Amino acid sequence: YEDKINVGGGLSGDHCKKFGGGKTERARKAMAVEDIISRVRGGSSGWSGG
Amino acid sequence: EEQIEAFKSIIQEKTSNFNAAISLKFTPSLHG
Ligand SMILES: *[C@@H]1O[C@H](CO)[C@@H](O)[C@H](O)[C@H]1NC(C)=O
Repeated sequence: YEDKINVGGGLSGDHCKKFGGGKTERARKAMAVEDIISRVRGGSSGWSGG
Repeated sequence: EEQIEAFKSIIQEKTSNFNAAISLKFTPSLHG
């Protein structure tokens, strides 16, 4: 403002923020157990055993 | 079998600006 005495003044501020976050987690587990046992009382020592 | 994976990502930013515009002029010889 000025009146004919002058007084001067001026201000201008600017602020800005930019935040970011990201997370990723992946798990994969597999377990398999297979057992096959055959008891044969056929009567063959070697050939029956095979 | 076992398998696991993990990912993470983070970004941060912060701006700032501060103007200042002030002028003085006076004239009622005298001048300012
Ligand atoms: C100055 O003022 C302008 C307009 O109001 C604004 O966009 C800017 O962020 C300010 N600061 C600067 C240019 O540093």
